[PDB]
Amino acid sequence: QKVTQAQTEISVVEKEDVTLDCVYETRDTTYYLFWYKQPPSGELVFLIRRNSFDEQNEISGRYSWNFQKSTSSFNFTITASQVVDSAVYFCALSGPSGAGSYQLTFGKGTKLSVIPNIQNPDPAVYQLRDSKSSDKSVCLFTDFDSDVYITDKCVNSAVAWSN
Amino acid sequence: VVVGADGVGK
Amino acid sequence: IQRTPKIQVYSRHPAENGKSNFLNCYVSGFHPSDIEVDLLKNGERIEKVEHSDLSFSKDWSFYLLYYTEFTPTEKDEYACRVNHVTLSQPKIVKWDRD
Amino acid sequence: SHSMRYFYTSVSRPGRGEPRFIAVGYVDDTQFVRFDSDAASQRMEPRAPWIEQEGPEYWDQETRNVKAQSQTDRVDLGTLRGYYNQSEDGSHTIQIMYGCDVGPDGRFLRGYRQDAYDGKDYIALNEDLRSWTAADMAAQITKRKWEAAHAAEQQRAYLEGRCVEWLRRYLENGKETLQRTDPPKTHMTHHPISDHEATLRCWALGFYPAEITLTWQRDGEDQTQDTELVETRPAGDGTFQKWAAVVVPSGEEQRYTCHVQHEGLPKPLTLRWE
Amino acid sequence: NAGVTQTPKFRVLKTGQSMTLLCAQDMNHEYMYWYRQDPGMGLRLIHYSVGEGTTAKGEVPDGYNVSRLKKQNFLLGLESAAPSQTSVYFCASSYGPGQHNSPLHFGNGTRLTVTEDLNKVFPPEVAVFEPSEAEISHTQKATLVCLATGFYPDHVELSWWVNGKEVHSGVCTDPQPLKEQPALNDSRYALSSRLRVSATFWQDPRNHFRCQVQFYGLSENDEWTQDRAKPVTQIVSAEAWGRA
Repeated sequence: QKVTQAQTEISVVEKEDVTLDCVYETRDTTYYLFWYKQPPSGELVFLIRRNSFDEQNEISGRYSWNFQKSTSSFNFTITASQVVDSAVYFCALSGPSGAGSYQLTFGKGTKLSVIPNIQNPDPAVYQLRDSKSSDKSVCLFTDFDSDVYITDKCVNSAVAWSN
Repeated sequence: VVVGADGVGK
Repeated sequence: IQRTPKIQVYSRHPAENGKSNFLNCYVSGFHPSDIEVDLLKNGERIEKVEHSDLSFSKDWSFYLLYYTEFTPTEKDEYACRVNHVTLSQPKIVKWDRD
Repeated sequence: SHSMRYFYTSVSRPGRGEPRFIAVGYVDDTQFVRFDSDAASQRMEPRAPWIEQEGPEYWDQETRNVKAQSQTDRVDLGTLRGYYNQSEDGSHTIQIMYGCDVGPDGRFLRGYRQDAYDGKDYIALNEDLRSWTAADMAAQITKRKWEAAHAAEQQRAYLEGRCVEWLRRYLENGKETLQRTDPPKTHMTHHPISDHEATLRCWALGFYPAEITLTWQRDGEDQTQDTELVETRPAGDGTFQKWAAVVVPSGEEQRYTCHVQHEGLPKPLTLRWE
Repeated sequence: NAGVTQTPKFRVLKTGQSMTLLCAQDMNHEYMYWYRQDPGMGLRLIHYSVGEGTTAKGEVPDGYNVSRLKKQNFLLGLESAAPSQTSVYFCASSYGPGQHNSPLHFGNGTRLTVTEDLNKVFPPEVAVFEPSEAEISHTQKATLVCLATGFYPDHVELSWWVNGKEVHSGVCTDPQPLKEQPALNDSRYALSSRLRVSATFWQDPRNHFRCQVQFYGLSENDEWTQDRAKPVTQIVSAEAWGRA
């Protein structure tokens, strides 16, 4: 019993399609496959369960799951990527144990990074003075040396400061 | 062979 | 649904005195499972007796086969003692050769 | 035509912890596998020559799947005890019968799945394998959640799929035992019951399968008045036996003739005392 | 039904100290699990329990122990805390044999750090930065930036408070606190957040903006004999008024 999510990290343009690959491997004849979403926040969100027997294709909004029993894979495709789809997605496989109790093994997970397409590309850098002592200040990049630090862009703005 | 254990029980 | 067991006591092959046969006791059409079954040789409990696995007919009523590798004698009497919830006391059935 | 059947039996032991679970598998009228939760092996075990050839991955799969079911049956004993509002301190029996049939062409004919609580019908999968039939209100609850979960799709997948795949495999693997029809070894015994009466007993021994028809005729005409058949009993060697007795007037034994019908026999037999 | 609750949210430990992670579920589940999420590895099972009374070793049981006292509660014990055990821990439950196809229900996860020395534990220095005139003139919007620096462990909750009431509209807080010294393993962290409001709203001097950083550090029972202030679970803040 083994589950492999080929891709470590996968970034994609906003409103482009993306397929999260999951290849599983078990001798079990009756088993259950799962997909979980983990947004940056940290919670593990149950998406779908597939029974070993049921049909391959299912469409649930922008989410769609192809279950190829013969290739022994269960791939999850997100059409028209929303920035909120940015998360670590997990693939799992449940089969009976020696005790007669279904336990499940997880993949290592795939990280999806939905970069917003720059429909309005006016990159601007603004300087912001500290509320108290004006000597210390910070820089802010919009619309896109170890003593200097720059934060990972969140949505689009990144923060830069030096002492 | 046997049928897989019932998903949802009685 | 408490069903009282039907008991048949018989041998595998046509009994010929002094020829190692098999004595069979077939308990059938009973419920629930929990049942006590002894093969008696002149009222004496035969030690090594083996029984088939617990199956049931398509009316949900159980059936078991209790057997031992016995050699029939002219004067020796064999029987089957079956106790069950449905019975107020164990029901012994004598082995007829016909 | 041929058939495969599994028979699960699950009985609660309130006071003596875990309920006992027993499972047995049949091809036609031949047992080939069994599992007992009380047996120390804790493994599905072979009960026919032609299944022993199956590798350890087979015996692990069978074991893991049939154990998983026992654990479900264990909780379902609790559930139904709740549904019927029954005593905590009461032994209760959930039996499950399921399996498939193949025709002479080796193609699926129909599948079965039936549950019983204390040896009375509880719920049954209908012939279309997409709908259930509840016996009472308790089972009507089970029916609903099994309809909502689409549990029927699981059962159908097995019965139309891996049931017939492995039934075919078995019927081939051990065709020498399973497709072989042993015809009945017949004789007739005389038992005087008075000085103006007697009992003719028509025997049939060592036949497979168990399906047989013993019928008494007097002077050509069917005669069932004073006839006495007994339940088809197992020989305990794979084969079966059954006798039909009739009470006849003294010195009229020739008139009465016993007729044996069996798949193993090409032409049906006719016996008569001398 | 609540689901799978689990405590605490955050916690720091001295190497060798003890603690018990606490988890309970109100869904009357038979199975209960204790997982371990780390960068590079997946969800690794520490210990599980298939019903009240019994437990069982998972993939990485070494250094942990569990108590399935009653059905609801599954406990995770760290007798001797090791730097290794610095991870994110999730409690989980499954219905049990009654429903074999049941998925795992997870808790909101515990973030544990285990340092050699607790003198490496610092609270944040928070500071709010006033929006750019260039931004207001160019965009007709004002972006306040808040900055917490040199805190350890990375256990913080940043919130924006406008006129004494918390706001969520127009806020962007970094998901990951970044290391001020990536090269070091015991590196002190920094977190930034922006609050975008209308230029009208910023330049009104009746509007009071406060950035709030809840820091999870030492408890009062932890011994402290260092010259600086004890780094206990506190709330560091920074404010700024509007201005035309």
